[PDB]
Amino acid sequence: SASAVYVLDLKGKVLICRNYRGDVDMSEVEHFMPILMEKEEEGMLSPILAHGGVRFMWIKHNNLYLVATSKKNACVSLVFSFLYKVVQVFSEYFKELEEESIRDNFVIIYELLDELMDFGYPQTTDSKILQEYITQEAPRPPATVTNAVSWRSEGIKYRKNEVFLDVIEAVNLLVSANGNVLRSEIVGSIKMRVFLSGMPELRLGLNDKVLFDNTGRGKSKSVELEDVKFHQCVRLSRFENDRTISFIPPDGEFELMSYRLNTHVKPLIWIESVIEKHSHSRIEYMVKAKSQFKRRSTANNVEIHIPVPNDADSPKFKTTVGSVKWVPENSEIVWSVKSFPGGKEYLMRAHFGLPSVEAEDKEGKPPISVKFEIPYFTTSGIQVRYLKIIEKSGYQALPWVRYITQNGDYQLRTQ
Amino acid sequence: PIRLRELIRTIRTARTQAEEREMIQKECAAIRSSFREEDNTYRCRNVAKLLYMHMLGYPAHFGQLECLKLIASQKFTDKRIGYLGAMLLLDERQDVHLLMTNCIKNDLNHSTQFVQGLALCTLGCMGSSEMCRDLAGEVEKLLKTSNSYLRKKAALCAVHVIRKVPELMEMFLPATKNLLNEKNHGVLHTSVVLLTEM
Amino acid sequence: MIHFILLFSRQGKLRLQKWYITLPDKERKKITREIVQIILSRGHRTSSFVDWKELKLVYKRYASLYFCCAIENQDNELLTLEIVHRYVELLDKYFGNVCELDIIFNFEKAYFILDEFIIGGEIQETSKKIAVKAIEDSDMLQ
Amino acid sequence: EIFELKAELNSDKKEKKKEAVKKVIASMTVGKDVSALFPDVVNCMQTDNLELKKLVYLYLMNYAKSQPDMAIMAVNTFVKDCEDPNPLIRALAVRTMGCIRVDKITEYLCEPLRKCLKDEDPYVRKTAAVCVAKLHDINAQLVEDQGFLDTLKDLISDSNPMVVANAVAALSEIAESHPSSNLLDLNPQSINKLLTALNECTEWGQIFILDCLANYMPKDDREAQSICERVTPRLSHANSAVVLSAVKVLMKFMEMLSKDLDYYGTLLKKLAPPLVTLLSAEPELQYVALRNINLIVQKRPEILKHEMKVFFVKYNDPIYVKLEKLDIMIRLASQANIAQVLAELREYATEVDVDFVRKAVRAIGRCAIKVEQSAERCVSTLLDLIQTKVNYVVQEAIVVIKDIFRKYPNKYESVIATLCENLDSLDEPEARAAMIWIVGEYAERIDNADELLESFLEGFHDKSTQVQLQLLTAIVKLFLKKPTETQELVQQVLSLATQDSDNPDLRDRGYIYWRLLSTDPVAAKEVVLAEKPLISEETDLIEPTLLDELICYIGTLASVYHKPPSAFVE
Amino acid sequence: GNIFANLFKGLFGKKEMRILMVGLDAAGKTTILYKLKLGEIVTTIPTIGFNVETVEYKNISFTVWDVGGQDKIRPLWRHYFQNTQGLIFVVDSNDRERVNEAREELMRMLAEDELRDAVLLVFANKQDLPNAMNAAEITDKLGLHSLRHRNWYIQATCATSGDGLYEGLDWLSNQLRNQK
Amino acid sequence: KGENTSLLHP
Amino acid sequence: DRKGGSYSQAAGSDSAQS
Ligand SMILES: Nc1nc2c(ncn2[C@@H]2O[C@H](COP(=O)(O)OP(=O)(O)OP(=O)(O)O)[C@@H](O)[C@H]2O)c(=O)[nH]1
Ligand SMILES: [Mg+2]
Repeated sequence: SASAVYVLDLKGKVLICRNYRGDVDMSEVEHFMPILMEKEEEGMLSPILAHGGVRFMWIKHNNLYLVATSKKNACVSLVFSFLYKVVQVFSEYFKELEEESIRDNFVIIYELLDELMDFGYPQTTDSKILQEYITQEAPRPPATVTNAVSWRSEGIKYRKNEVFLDVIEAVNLLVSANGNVLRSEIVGSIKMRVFLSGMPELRLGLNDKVLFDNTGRGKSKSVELEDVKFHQCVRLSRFENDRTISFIPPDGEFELMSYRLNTHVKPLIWIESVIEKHSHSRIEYMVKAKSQFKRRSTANNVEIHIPVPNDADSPKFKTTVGSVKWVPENSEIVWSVKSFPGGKEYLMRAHFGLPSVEAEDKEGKPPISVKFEIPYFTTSGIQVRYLKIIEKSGYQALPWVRYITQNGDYQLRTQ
Repeated sequence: PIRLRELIRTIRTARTQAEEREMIQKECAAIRSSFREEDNTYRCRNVAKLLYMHMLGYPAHFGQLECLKLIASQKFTDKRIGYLGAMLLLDERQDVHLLMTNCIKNDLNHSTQFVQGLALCTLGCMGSSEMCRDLAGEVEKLLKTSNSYLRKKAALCAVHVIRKVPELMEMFLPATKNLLNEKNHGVLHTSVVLLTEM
Repeated sequence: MIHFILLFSRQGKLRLQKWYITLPDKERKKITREIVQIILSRGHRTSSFVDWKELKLVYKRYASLYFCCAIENQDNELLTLEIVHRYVELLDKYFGNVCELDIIFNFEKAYFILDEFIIGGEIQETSKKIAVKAIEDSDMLQ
Repeated sequence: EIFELKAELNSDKKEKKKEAVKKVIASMTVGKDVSALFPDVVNCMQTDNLELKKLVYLYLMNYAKSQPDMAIMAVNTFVKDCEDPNPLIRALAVRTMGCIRVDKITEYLCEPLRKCLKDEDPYVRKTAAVCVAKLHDINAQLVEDQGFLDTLKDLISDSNPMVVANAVAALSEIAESHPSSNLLDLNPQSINKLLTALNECTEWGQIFILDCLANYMPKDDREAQSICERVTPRLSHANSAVVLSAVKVLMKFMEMLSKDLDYYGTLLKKLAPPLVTLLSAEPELQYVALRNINLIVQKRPEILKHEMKVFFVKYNDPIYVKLEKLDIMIRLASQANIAQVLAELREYATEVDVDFVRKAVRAIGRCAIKVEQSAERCVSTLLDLIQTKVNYVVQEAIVVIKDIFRKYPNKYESVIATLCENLDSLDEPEARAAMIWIVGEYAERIDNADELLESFLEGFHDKSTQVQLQLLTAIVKLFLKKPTETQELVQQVLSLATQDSDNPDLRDRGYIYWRLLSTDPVAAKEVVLAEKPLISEETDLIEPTLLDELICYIGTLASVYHKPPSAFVE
Repeated sequence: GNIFANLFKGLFGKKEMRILMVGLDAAGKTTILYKLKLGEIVTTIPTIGFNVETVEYKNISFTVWDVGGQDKIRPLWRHYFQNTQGLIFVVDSNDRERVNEAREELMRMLAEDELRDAVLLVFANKQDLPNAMNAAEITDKLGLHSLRHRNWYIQATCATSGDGLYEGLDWLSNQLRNQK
Repeated sequence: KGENTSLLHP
Repeated sequence: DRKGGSYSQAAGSDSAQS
């Protein structure tokens, strides 16, 4: 229940503001910057600010803080969801999130803000629906918003019905400094870019453990996702009733389902780090990486970031496979590898000097994270059964999907 | 050899605080890499960049030995850069000015007037409890000189020594005797200040 | 004597800094931030005199970049303002139409001029032409 | 500038009028007071172009409060635009009518509001409901006189399910500001109708639909079971706000649910995956999710018994997120995950955040105090932190040791020797007082207690009131226990705190101690050095009345602040 | 790449080399450095800081950084150990009391991993009175034979006379440079 | 801008 | 081709489930 949502800037200048209820004066935004500065200087800065009896919730954007001032005890979750929807709409409409587009599309920005929500209650949130009624370069509102199916616009015609799926896998491993993995969770991502004619209703079917158990086929490799979140077009009633994933696919790229379950398997890459740091004399980087993934799978664009000393200089790298580059801005050496086949063993030997004068304050031990991304690999073993594409007119669809495995929160605790 | 002006222009071109910090870190890494090889040709530009970074709020712990090395050099620009580094990043609590006592003593008898004046100014600005003890005799020797441009510097050094070491004022009682007839305004002002401090 | 003299811009950027008192780096940074906040949070009719930490915090900026001084409570307040005006005039004469851009580029020259003018917080060059001639001679050395 | 803009606006050229409107909008957005040109733009208001009409309406809304007198020349234009055939124009006019903060403007807009109340367009219906809600908020008496409550109530049982959700939200907002007289509560048929339209409502309408159920109180297990079954599919929604609303509704319904029935067990089982999914939301929503979990933790702590790995603070997690994770781990700490908690605290103690380090130390101390099975592990962790050579870490370890000694000092005699020489030169009052109290109460395993207290007696008269009191108590305890080596120390302490101590409470304590010493030294052992009872630790759990109230208020600003809804609003 | 320029530079001499000045205070280190650089016995005050100079011999510019043996300057010897390729030790054969202190300082300096590739260079200082030890007694007292992986050579040099400095310089050049 | 302006305007 | 796994054809449903 934010009184007014405004877009700020890095210098504190409000790029654009639009009051929704009028219960909060527009002058409260000026005091938001000093409050944020005081909180940052004292560590008390929070996204949800509080200017007396009015709370100015702000979200750190790419170039400006999306401050949404509120007066009463409005739904914080609802305000956050509205801000996220507005950010997504802006990203869809404007490819750049900076001050360049804030002052360049104000004429359409004001109309979009007015149409998005009224009296603090959001009304329009579909990017396609908003673009079909508000454009930067007006007819009556589309019937899709008024109709029940607000995620699949009717009347779409395409020469061919091709849908591109993406089996995105996020391998997050939390290995402590003792060598034991604490947080090992893999979050699935079923994103499909449906581009066909009409408004077909997708009939999702995969090798789900729950579905296999219900159908009596709970003996093969079935993916048991601890948390599965359906898309907006996905009907929750069918999923709750018999796990039937029946919903109208969106027009374009959309996230239908997102699996999320813990992983009890060994990490795809086993990295052993050695720190032979002398007392203000030299430093040793005994980094050894072992590929625990299948040999048939190669990790493309693997970048194992090893945090080097903050004041370290004149470093020498003695590695075997993969180029190592030290970035002064990042204050660490990333073990960049173009192609890393499964089972590969890369050994590195860092050697650099240190300044004679010791540091005045400690800098901490940031965890070592890798940027491995091996596609065409299904670590979870979940196999899609079929995709029920049904249209009233009747057409033969040719859906496509690719399985991509990448490294997410694969951070290794430093010694 | 990145010039100080180029570093200033690059810093002014940066907008984000994180971007400015990253640029400063890259510049400091480049400066440390240049210093680690014992570079002496472009030492002035590196010293200027390090001083700008320290004034901007960047760490300069690794850039302490370079200033000491440049102080004991022979180039006038290098000597000035070393003196500026010692005055800015060098303090009593730093503990890196202890080795600078020998350099100050060597430069105390330097024939050049700019070098001696710069050394006296640095000693006055960064006066230490132990530095004045080993430099009290040198300050009193220059207090009896007839150099108008150096009389003020000697008086300032004596005043700084007295303020840091009140027990050393006994050696300045006969040095300032019969010094009220100085024609130069600066020398007379320095003598009056020394008398008031005593 | 002047404990610390720093030239700071209106936006908060510091163009000069010269402290004659040995303080910790974190403590010095905190003191500078507090001084900037006090100056940045002060009006134009405050007399340009602030008694902060028992120090005569005299702030008087003739342009967007302001200057601050910290002297003990043992001398008159007008002397600090006169010294600041004399130093500004000497810097303008040495440079010529001194601007904010030239100050950042001429930080080393400004520091050298300040060192040749005042050392240890006390006035070292009472005259205006002798100091300029000495600075020019030192610069011509190389 | 201003004159040129006025001349351009007072012209008959459409391109010039559009350019003038764009310039005025840019000036207003840049921070230019364009309210003085509002009367000039009043004449150039009725325009066929939709882009110019929107800009004129925005200028009037932003220049309505500034120039209420000049806003009287727009009622006719609003009335004319309220009958525009284009639904977008009608919706814009309805939004502008409710957005104008004019007391005399809404009075003449009652007829347009009544006309647009029965709009066939779902967008028109939503706009009319929003305008009615805005009018009721601005003037509740005007809304009641216009009789918009009946129209708002009937909008729920109609088509346009997004329009129905908008009307339901408007009715709830009107009742939210209402004094509760003549509430819009509905019977179970209304709840069933809302649930049927819940699956067809949009993401924004889902929150509005779920908000109505938060106020309704189920009275039957079958009704509660049906509500839980209907809300179960809401947990599989990508919307974080919708998921939070469904979780809050389920928690509210669980108050009347029967634990014997399997519905509660199924709801608890299906809630854990939802909590895990919510814990991995965006950093802005991470704090809200942590606050919601903490609020619901005190209600059903067994729901997240096995949810401990996700409570770990990530390396890139924010300071607020790390603090929320630490608080969740402290509230969810158990003997099963005691080793994991200890490892996380040790790992969390190596960070560079002083506040984070202090929070981790406090959480470790709370875990050690709450669970006595990890008392040895907590003592070892505190000793390791002290040996780590950290001033803040050393102070935190000293405070933890002092707290444990007062709580579990039966087996705390093995750390007195280690803590006797532990860089006691720290002058922190919290650590100094804790060390003094530990030495005084545990002055049995240390043979140099008098020697250690001698160093702290140099500035006893000017150390602190609490520090001076602690030192006096320690000296009195040492004299009562071993007065042979502290006979002169007790007299010196009494003289310093009785003659050189000007504190009223400290002086009274010193006088009382001197009187007790001079009256009966034997009785001082049973009076001063007595066996204190068990220390009643302050319970961190909220009151049951506040917990029940906080269950209904889920997702609001009060949940994040952990304050009652009436204690945070102005 | 091409190394024609490097070969041309090396044909006429390009190698410079480095050296360090360490030892007990008043052990002739400053006098030895002055003799190596200038060639005269120049009287100097105690080395409160350090002396930096360069010596050119045999087409090699071996810079020598004299460091005093004072307590306030002994811990400062680690600052000059950075970017240092050589080290010269000045012993006090006439200072029996300071011999143990010099030996302890040399052992502490040699117990650093940073100073590992530098060969031992001990100069038999105080070679002007009969109380000065020989080239074997000083080495035996200092335990130069127990320094594993260290190339130490015993050379006797008198500050007043200047004899033996050439032999020590030749030994240092042979230890550092292994060319024709 | 305001930075190129003379400090004293002389 | 494309990095991250080549696109593969998908069926309409589980033909073995009737
Ligand atoms: N007369 C005489 N003195 C010698 C001889 N060899 C070494 N010395 C001593 O070496 C000292 C040389 O002092 P410096 O020139 O200052 O150099 P240093 O040896 O590093 O002494 P410090 O500067 O105090 O560290 C003299 O004080 C002498 O006492 C010698 O052969 N004859
Ligand atoms: Mg010497």
